[PDB]
Amino acid sequence: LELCYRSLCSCGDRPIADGSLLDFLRQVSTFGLSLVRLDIRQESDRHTDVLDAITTHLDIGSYREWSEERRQEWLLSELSGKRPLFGSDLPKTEEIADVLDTFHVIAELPADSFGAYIISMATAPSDVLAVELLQRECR
Amino acid sequence: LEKMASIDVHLRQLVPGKVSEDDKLVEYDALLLDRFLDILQDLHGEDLRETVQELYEHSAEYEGKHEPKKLEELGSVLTSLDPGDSIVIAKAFSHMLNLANLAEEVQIAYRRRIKKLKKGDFVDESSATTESDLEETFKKLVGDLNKSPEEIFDALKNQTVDLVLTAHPTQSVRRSLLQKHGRIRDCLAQLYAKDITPDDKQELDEALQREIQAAFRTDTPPTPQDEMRAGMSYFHETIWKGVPKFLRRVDTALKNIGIEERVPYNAPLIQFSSWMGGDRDGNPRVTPEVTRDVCLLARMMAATMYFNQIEDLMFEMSMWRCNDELRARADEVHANSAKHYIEFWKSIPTTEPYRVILGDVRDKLYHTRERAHQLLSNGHSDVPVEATFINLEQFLEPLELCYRSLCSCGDRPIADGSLLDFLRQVSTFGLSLVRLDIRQESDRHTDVLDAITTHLDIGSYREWSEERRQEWLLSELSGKRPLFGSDLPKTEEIADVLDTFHVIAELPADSFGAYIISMATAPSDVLAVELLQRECRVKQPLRVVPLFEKLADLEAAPAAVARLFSVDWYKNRINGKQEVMIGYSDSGKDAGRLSAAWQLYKAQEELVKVAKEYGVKLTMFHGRGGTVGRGGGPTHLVILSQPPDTINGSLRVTVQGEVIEQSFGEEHLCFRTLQRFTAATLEHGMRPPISPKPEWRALLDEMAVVATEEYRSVVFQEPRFVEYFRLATPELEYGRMNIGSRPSKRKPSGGIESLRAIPWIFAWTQTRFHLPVWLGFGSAIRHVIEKDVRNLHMLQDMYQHWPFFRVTIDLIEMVFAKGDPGIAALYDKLLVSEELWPFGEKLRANFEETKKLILQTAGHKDLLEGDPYLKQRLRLRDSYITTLNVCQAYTLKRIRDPSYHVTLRPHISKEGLEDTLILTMKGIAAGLQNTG
Ligand SMILES: [Cl-]
Repeated sequence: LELCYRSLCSCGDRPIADGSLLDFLRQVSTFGLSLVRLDIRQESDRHTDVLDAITTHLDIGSYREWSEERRQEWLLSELSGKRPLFGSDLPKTEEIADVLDTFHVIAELPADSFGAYIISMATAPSDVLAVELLQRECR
Repeated sequence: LEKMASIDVHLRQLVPGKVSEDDKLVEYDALLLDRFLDILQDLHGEDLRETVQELYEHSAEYEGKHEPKKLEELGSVLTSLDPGDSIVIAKAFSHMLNLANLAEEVQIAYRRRIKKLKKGDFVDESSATTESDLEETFKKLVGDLNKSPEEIFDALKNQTVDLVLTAHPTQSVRRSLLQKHGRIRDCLAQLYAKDITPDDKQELDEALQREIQAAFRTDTPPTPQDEMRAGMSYFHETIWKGVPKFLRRVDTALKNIGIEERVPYNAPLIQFSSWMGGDRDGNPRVTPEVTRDVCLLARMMAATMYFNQIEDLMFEMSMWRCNDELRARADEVHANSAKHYIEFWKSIPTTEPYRVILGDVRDKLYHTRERAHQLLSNGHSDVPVEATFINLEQFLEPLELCYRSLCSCGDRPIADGSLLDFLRQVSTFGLSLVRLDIRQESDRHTDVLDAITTHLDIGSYREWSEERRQEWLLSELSGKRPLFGSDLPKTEEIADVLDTFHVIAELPADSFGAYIISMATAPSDVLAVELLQRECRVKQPLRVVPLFEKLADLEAAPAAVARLFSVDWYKNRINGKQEVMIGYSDSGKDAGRLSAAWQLYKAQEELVKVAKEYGVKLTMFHGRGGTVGRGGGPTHLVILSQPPDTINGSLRVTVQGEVIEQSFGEEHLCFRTLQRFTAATLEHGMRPPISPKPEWRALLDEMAVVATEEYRSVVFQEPRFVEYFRLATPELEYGRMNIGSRPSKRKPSGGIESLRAIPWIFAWTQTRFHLPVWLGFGSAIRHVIEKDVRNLHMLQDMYQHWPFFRVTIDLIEMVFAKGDPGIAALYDKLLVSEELWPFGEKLRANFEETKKLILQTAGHKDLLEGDPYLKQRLRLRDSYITTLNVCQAYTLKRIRDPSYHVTLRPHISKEGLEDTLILTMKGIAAGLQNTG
């Protein structure tokens, strides 16, 4: 489309380009391939539950009992490391499996469909780092 | 056209006596040679035929008296040939030798056995003419060993013989030529039926000429899939039909000692494994895609054979009386959508329930084939996996239901017909016919784990001590965190290793056997493969099999295996079964043959001690070359020779590509092969060879020291040895030549240490010299005879009463039968510098002395004094091989030395010297078969 616009302006046909073509280009830029970008929203408590099942599974303690500073330090050590966090061998409750499966579905779809990951009942930086880490480790 | 009278005279002079009275070998080979030479005259002219026959006559005179004048008489003719005539002559002697092999096979398959020729001891087991068949072994176990028939039957129930097909070190013979050899053998045998009609005999003659010409008039280093296709041909040729016949013979022998059961049709007495498409050791051409390909190709061949076998099964299963269970399943199957038997029946009615169920099995087999084909040629399918058989139980279940129902209705005999054979074929061959072993050097696993730990900022696994490596590997196997992700710098090699693991992970477990670690030395190698397997998401990991090659590796093997059994993780992964591989050719390349033999006996002893300690069932995997690498009757005593309890009802042996045709090409040869493997395993489990006297072990330890000393002093210490090896032998041309499917040197720069075992044996086998096989025996026997006057008597006692020793000596004597120092001297004279010419003279003197000492030990005056049949057949081949030797020598001189101009002779007919060299290599290879 941009090629068509360039060519038409090249030939002194800019007014024609500013007709149906300009409207079309502006519609592609406004609406993209999806019209809308979907935000995902979930309570932070569910991320605490998922990371808690993860750390208990790794025999390191319960992320839930950890202070906010200890949570931040562990999350930061994992985001800066190269080793994956968990595998299929992971006891998932229905809720924990919902969270991870939502991440897998986001992972298998085009980025143009998604906007922001929204953390309900957010209070501390560890909530934001929890979503970033769960995002990265679900590929 | 009286040429036949002369070739008849020369054949009778070469093999004078009759090794029996059904000795028709001279007759057979005379017939094949007459028909071949007439065809040769017709295709390339009278002049070519006269030249060829002059060459063969001189060759037979040489194999008669070994006059060196005869060799120069051959050479004068062979050098004056322009490349065209050289190619036609070399091709001609190749097919002539092949015909001698085919005649030889007919002689072996139809030689009548002699009951009065048995002596009653273990020596009888060294020849097919006197070895024990299945039932003689039964009566040996019942009478002499006082074992009950119940004990024999239960042993058979739990026995497994696992035969492993490996790639040919040269020409893996194409399937078409296998078929042609089959037709030639059939025509020969039928021509000698003592009842044949005149017209049948004429038409048989016309078919024989026709087939010989068909084989003679057919001309990449075949892709691993093509070589695998060629290696699998023996299933169609004889093995598929041969297996149920043999198992049925086992049933008969059991009935004849009072056992009323048959061997359970699901008992895996026979299993087949393949390395074709799985061995990557020094072979970058064997890629992950190659392994996936041969896996799917194998599943395809299997589905085809089951599909074709199941229609005659459907015709036989026309009964109506049945089980309540079978009737229920038949009414169930009748509720569905009949495209693959419209030529037979419009649809299968419910009063033929076995036909209904079996028809549904045939339909699932068809969908199985088409899916495997679709995955092979594309990468995805659309054929639902639930519409096929994915594991052996989905397949066996309805067949077993049919069997149960038929026995329920008093139709057990019908069940023991086409149905029992079918069940036994499913149990033997599975959905793949073969299970693929994967082989890779340990060093590659060190490289992969090293890239992994460096990527995790923990250090280099390579610099870590063995104990630190073990501790880290064990901490990871017991942990729950994954090891690595896509974010991992992979070299081409490291990516190959991981991708191979991913391909294993995405294929059915029925296709795979064992993961084999080349150059294994320590438990960390085994744990490395187990961890890499698990972290690449292989749901059912393969059993890991370490390959201990060098002699020091053999000595350290029982400590490493005991340490492996002692760690809790490996102990729970193996579940009481362990397979260890030892390599005879490889170890011989390291330390000579005599030393590798005695070291492998002791090493198997110690591995058994460990296995009894930890309650693990050990399976010794015997690699290529060695005493365990022979053809026919000798193998029976070979198996009987293994140390007590090293087998224990689970045998795994490499069937070398150079013997596989002699062993499975013909119906009778195949049946007898399966028979002797099963019988020797069964007998050895209940009647081990004698334990060696203490002085025997001390004597072999000293001889082992002297023999490794001589071998390493010649092969590894002599500074000019490598130059001599590159001159007196076609090693350079073998590697450059695109012959061996893989390359020769592991690392291109290195010496013999890096040279693989197959080219090591091959290079010296081509020159009829065989130095890697016998070198070292000479000084060891000289040393013990000189150290004590009586040791010769001890040596002669061992050869007469210790099976391990008898088979080792027997192998050396047999290899000497295929040796001729005169031809080797011709190679020296043409290809080796004058500075280096006396060196071969010294080695040849060693050859002669070693030969005399082996004779002294065996109590023989001539070679193969105890096996005149083999002496006869080998002497027969030698007349053709000698001509390919002289041709190869002068062709080598012509290739290396363009300053050697020859007075050429005019072209002959047909109405590049590299090609001729390849011909001589393949020919001599086919005529000498197995050595070491
Ligand atoms: Cl090898």
